[PDB]
Amino acid sequence: PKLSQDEIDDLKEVFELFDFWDGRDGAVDAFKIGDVCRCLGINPRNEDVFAVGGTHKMGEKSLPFEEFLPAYEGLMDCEQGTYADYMEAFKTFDREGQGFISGAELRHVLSGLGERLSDEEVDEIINLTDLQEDLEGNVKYEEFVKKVMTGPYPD
Amino acid sequence: NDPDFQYLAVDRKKMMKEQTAPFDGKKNCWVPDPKEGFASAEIQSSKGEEITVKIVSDNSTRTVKKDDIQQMNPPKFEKLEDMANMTYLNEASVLNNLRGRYTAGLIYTYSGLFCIAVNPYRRLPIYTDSVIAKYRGKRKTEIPPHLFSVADNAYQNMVTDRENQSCLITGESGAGKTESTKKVIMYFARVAANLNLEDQIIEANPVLEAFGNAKTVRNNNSSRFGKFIRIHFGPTGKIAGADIETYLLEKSRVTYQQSAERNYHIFYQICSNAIPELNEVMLITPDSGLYSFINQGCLTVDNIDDVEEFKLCDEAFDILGFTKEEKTSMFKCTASILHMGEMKFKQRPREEQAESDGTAEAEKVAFLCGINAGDLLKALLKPKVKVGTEMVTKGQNLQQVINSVGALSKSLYDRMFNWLVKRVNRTLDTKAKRNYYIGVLDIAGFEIFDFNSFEQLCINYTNERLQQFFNHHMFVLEQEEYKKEGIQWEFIDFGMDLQMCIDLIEKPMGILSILEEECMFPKADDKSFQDYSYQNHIGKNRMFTKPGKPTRPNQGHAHFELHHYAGNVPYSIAGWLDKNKDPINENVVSLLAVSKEPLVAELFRAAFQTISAVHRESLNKLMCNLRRTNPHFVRCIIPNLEKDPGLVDAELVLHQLQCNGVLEGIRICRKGFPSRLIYSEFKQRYSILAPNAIPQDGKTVSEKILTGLQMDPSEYRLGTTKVFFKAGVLGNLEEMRDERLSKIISMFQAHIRGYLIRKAYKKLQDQRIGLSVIQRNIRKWLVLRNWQWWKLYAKVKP
Amino acid sequence: IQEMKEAFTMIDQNRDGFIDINDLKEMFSSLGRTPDDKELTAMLKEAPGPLNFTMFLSIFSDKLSGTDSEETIRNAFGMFDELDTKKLNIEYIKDLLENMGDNFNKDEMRMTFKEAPVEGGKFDYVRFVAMIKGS
Ligand SMILES: [Ca+2]
Ligand SMILES: [Mg+2]
Repeated sequence: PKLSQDEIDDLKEVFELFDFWDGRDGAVDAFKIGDVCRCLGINPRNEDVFAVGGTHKMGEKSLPFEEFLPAYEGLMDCEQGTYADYMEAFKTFDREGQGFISGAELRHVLSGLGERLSDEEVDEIINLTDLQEDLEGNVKYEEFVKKVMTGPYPD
Repeated sequence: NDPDFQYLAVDRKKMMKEQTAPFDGKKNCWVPDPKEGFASAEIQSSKGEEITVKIVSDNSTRTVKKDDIQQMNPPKFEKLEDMANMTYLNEASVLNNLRGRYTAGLIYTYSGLFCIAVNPYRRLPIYTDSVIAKYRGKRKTEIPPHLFSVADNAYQNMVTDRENQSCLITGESGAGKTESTKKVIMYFARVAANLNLEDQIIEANPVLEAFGNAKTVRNNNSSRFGKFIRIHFGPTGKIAGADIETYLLEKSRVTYQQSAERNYHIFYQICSNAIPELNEVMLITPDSGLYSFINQGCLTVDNIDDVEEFKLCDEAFDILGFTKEEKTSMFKCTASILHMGEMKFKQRPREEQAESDGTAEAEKVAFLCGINAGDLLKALLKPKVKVGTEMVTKGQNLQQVINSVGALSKSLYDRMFNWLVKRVNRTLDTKAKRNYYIGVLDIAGFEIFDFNSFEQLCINYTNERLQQFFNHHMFVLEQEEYKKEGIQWEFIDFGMDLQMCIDLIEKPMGILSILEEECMFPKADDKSFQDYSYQNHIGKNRMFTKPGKPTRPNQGHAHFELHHYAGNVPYSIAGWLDKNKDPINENVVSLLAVSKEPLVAELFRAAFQTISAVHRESLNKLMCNLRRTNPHFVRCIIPNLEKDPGLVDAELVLHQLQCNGVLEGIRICRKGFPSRLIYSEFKQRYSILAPNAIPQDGKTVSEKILTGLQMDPSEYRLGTTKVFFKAGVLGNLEEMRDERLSKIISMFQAHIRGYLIRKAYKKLQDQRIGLSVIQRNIRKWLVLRNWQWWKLYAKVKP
Repeated sequence: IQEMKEAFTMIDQNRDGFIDINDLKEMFSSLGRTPDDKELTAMLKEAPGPLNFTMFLSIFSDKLSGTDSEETIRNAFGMFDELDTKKLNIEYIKDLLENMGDNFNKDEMRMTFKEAPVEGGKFDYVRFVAMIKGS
């Protein structure tokens, strides 16, 4: 809740770059103000962003950096999940209780519950982490939950 | 999950298949339906002590009060087995889970200790040796809700633990409570020899089922007495046989038939042409509408045709052990009553003393008893006393006598009953060896009517006393579970609240005593009595009130309201000091003692008191007995008033469950810490509420969760094996789970959205410089080709 | 530096060692009906006066200043064509040019795709980047 000048500098490049994709003009569509933070480092949610300006559809309202930065505050604080937070929830489907869950069950979780993702999106991540569904169609929700967390550029 | 449990538990499918509902716990709650008693709903806007609301199947916008609004148990606890496990615990919630299992063929449930059961109207597989083979030995918590459970568990009781067992079964005989009873022994046997008694007793049925069971306004057939079929056991759990006992049977139905109610069935089968060969001997005609002690209103009934039995009974007789010799005395004796009410007299003009006209009937009955027809009126009209030294004849007001006879009509019957029992108590006295037993009492339970009187106040009193008994039981049963868990402080005994109402009846200067008093003084005036009770109670007792607001249709205005567990009942003490007088003319006794017939002898062989007086004690006899027998229960319920399966007039169950004790046992349950849980099944179910504070034990994992969560000490109490929370607690816990998962998932979802993009970022940065190079030169080019100069160069290249 | 001195002589008709507003339409009309005065004169408005060779290749060199190689450009496309198909789908590249980056105006657009290789809905960029680079 008080970006460092490093941190702010970083907010620029992103914002700057994200405004070269809607059309240079120093404006970022309220719709991407969620994707912008994701690039900065915070994994806010749709509720979180809708409640800071965020438009549901693209091209409904554009934002200036002077307007943007403010919103980037509200999002920095938004409750970010944790390994336990996750594991634990993914654990309430593992009736077998051994770290496994139906390949389709998962798909259900990710795009049938809460803020449903998009099948393409579920695929993209499933494809990007090589969550190789094994033998009888089962995955270790543990390791799927540790990959996504460690981002796409590994330690 | 086998085809046997096919009708016991619902296939685990519909558990995983529940879908529609999410339990927007905050809104969807039960509402008071005038057509269905309690229908499902959802809220919108709360103003004050008023609420604007719409319904589910319907969409009716009702305006309900913040009180009439009841909480809804979450999808979780549905079609739930033992209902003392629900988080919310009210009527609707109770009502439903019963209608729910019912609306799914299920007809057995555990309401705490009480085992509930509903008549199916369709005999079903449900009872089989295979099933019996399964339960056989299994403790409560092992298999589904089922009458068989109560039994073995009762069996297990009497054998393992030493003492005797009792299994109180009740429920308007529109619930077929009897068949369930059959079962209790079928099972009390098919497992007592596998290391008939059943059938035998089913024949005697139409015997006692043509006596103590009559058409009382609300039931073509109602046992008007209380049986305690004790089934004893020897040194090694051996069925010694079967014995019975007859508790307070109302004699009253004898002299006072109301407008829609006439005596007992017998005279209706006797006067019916079941046997013209035996139709006359007693001196009576075939019509069932011309017998002063019978024509007050009703006669023959619909599906009853009142014949065959008078013939089949004739058989049940021979069958056991007693010639037609005594069997004959019966038929005839039964007639004596008939004519007895058909006797006429008169006193003098402005004088007090009666005289006859009906010496013929007097002669009739008399000989049908072996007494000088002139013997009766001598000890009957103006009788003979027996003070200290010399018996003085007592002038006879039409009063004392007119009733004195109503006393003979009955007094005889009562014995003529208690005897009949002792007999069938003999036939099966096929004694082997006796040490214990597992009796099964059934008594007409509580009664709240459109017009309540003396007969009512009593059955209830009984019940009022009975239900207590239970409370106390569930008290001690609780008092151990707590101490068996280490987690234990305490609360006074439950069966105490009921004392207030009980002592307002039994104890000295109390409703009963008074009446027991005024039935002596010869000035007894309904109002006079009314007067004394008030002066004696009202204004200073909170169980004795005054006729409140007319609740239902058009009530039968009365003098007061007694605060019963079931509720506050309106009792019209009108004509009480008139029905309760059970006087004794110490002559008729002797006179009837040894006339000429054997029975006539021993019976009377072997004052001016009261029914209640006997009631009071006989009751003790009953209660006292009970206070030494691990109690069991069974509450059958008549789904509906139209023997129509599936249907359920909730209303008719709420009143029933209100009179069962179930609802009160709940109230009793509500107070303490019901909903208990194994730390085992507690952590896994509620670990999500604080995932970050779990080291990653069980009696600990949970320890924490409650702690980090901010669980208010009031709310619960840790045992040692499990944890207890206040009724409605889990409700919160659920709802909490419900959002966190939901969220935690979203956070997880919104952590995927991050990834996906942190991914493309770079690909996205390189791509900028491209759109720029493309965008840049395509412009350059767009410039040159438009340049008039680039028209010259292109023009010629010599 | 060569294709200006080789076709140098013909850059003018009468050869006053310099230029002439009249020797302009001299070798202009020779091929096709010339333009209206303001064009012949304005076409001179660039080099603010008597044009010379170095002051000729200061306009004819001024323009092509910031253009990339036929490979750079080429490469700038395929960053979009990932399955190395050597082709952008028609709507994908129009969208690129017209709504993102430094957008093209409805006209800028029009000119850009008038004569642009496009069979079956697949803008062939490797060639279009020839239609450009005088390939
Ligand atoms: Ca914009
Ligand atoms: Mg020239």
